[PDB]
Amino acid sequence: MTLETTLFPLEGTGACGASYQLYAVKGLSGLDETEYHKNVNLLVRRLSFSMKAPFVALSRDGEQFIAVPNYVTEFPVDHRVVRAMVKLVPTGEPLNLRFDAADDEYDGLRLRYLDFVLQQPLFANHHLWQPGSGQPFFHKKPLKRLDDVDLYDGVSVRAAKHPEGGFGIVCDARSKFITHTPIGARADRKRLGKLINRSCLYKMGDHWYQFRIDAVSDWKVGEPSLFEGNVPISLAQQLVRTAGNAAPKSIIDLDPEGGALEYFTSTNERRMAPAELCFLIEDTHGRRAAKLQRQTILSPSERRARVNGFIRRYLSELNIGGAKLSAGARAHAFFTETHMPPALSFGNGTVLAPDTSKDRFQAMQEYSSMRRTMMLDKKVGFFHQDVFPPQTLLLPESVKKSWGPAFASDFVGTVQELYPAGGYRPEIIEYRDKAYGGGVPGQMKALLEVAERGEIKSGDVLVMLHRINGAPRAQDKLAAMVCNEFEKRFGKRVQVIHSDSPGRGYKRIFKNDKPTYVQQRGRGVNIKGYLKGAALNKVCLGNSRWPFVLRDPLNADVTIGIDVKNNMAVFTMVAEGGRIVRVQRSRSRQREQLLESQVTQVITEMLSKELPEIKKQVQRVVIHRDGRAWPAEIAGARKTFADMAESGLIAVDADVSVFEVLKSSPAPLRLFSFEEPTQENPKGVINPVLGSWLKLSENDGYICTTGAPLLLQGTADPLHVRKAFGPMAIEDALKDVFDLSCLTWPKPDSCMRLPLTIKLCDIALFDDA
DNA sequence: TTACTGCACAGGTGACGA
Repeated sequence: MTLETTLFPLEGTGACGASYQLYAVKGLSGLDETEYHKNVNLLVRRLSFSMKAPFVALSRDGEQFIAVPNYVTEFPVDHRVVRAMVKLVPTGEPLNLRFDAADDEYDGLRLRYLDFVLQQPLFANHHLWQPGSGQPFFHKKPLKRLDDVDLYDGVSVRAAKHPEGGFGIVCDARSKFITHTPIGARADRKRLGKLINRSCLYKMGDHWYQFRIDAVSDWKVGEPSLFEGNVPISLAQQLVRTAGNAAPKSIIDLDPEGGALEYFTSTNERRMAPAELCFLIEDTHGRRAAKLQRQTILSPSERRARVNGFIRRYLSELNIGGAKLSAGARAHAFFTETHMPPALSFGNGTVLAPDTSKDRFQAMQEYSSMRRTMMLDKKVGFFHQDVFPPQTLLLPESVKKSWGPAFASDFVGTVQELYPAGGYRPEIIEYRDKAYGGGVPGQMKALLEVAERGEIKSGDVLVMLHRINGAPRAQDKLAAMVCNEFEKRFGKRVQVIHSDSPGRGYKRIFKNDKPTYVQQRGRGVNIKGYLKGAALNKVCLGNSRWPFVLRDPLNADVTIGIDVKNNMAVFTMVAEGGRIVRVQRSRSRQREQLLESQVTQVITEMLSKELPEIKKQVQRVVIHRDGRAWPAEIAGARKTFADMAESGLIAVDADVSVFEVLKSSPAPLRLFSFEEPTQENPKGVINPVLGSWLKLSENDGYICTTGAPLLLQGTADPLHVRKAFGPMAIEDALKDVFDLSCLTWPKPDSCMRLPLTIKLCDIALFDDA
């Protein structure tokens, strides 16, 4: 119940002045509403970088109004490029914003100013450095040396509203891996060329920052490559005359034969840096270094200690102009109620309820384990139990000729034990995986040829693919193409598994004077665990056999997720308790945004199909957007339900609310709870329990969809959800985000960070050609 | 096959810097 945040109060913010002059923009009156705001923030960005001041957008009614810090003297007022030229006309009457007010619509302006100015004292601190604007502040001294690489520890700092009045800071600890020795003056042109698109740390004397390698310079560090006025000058000479005071040796004594890297400014200009002073950023996710990556996962005690250390060390005096500022010693804390997980419905009339006579941790551990054990028990089992329609299992020819048959026997038996009512009995087909080439073309050619001959009877196909890209941070192009083509050209619905994972589960054995494949249980995969998980996710869930659903209504009757990435929009709908659930794809104009018409079409048709199955009059609707929400999207959403309320398909006074689910949060906040201090945990800091939550304002809140009993390591990352429109209170939306995240269908005995709504999108999220 | 913890890559309402 006792919970603490990483929100620190701000002190001395009396006598703080945020002077803006509003302007407004003509441009062309073609408010494309999808091209309009694009250009709005393109110009805001351009001005913020060129003039280096905190330009903001405040969008009232017309949604124009760039806000210009009044302390810039010469202002272009007219701005070129950006399609038709834009004229900036002031709305007179300068603003002088203060931090002791009630809730205004100028709060975005204050937060922008506060963010901008809080990072001058840290930018000036000799012992800190920042990769780039907005990013966290890391110590120059590494936290640790791991062999060839250094582990740097930093803290991110964002301004925010304080729920007990005023403004504060939300911070989080952060990590970065950088190779210890530099690229070096002795590295030749071929080596540097092989580094294009890596990022590196540049120790330009006392000023450290990070940039993306874009090309290799033709001129060496000592050869003339610049102009000082009209005299051609070397990079060495330029770095010398921009050093000051007692400049370090490294910047004034470069090897003249060393090479230089090239990069782009934020304002899009060309610059050089000597390789002698650049240290490659290391990717611990790619080139999968488990031992290194584990160093970045912090216990709650480690996290709290590092965050508070940074606060007390660098945020106790903070001078900005005549301004004296401080960060409170101790973070905001509260007593809160924690949400209980919802009662769930399983097969045969059985309900699972959290037990309230146990302490919250034990009760949550029992409930989570029970989700799996009730799914498996043939006396209770899946909430939705029916026979499957015909099924196909489509295997590569090379697999069918070796270990395919043994895998299929085991998989079929595993499905029948997990879901005894389906009578799973797939027809096994092969495709010629070696006949054409084994890139994405050629695999696709063999899959399509098998589909053309009519060999895939039935509409459900489970297809085993080869893994073309084994590197992480890689989308499965082949799987996306297979789903898209089998849906578009045939009626097929396709789930995917790969060949590497199960193949590691089987070894060839001599039995009865015959070669046979049998299970091997050493290492590389846990084959039983694989068979069970793939049976659940690819066959049961893939045929929409939900193992359990909510017993009680959410605050929302219907709730709809949206994600647009790769010109591939995904709409999702959960209704009743998760008894309805649908998922549609759509080809969007842009890669990551939606036209208002497309929204108001897909949603209307999708919901009209299901409305006769929704046996309660519908009156509250919620949309969960995965990421930023655009107002063309909001307009379409409001229009859909105003129309359906007029018609009578819905309650005449039904309402809509829209919420962005920010999984990477721009203001990352953490929650801690406390136990009795043990010898290992001298302060007794621990994770918050699963249902914990907090709202900072009417528009910003946090739920722990992950938390204490079910996390094995690290500290929980609370989920940030922010309202964008509508009458639903933020607390109610937090509660049923949490209830929707207890529908842990992919892995019943575990916690799950995203609510089921957006969980559907980010797995069905695919590619377009 | 799947769950979280993590960084980064891009990819961003974003100030620096040869």
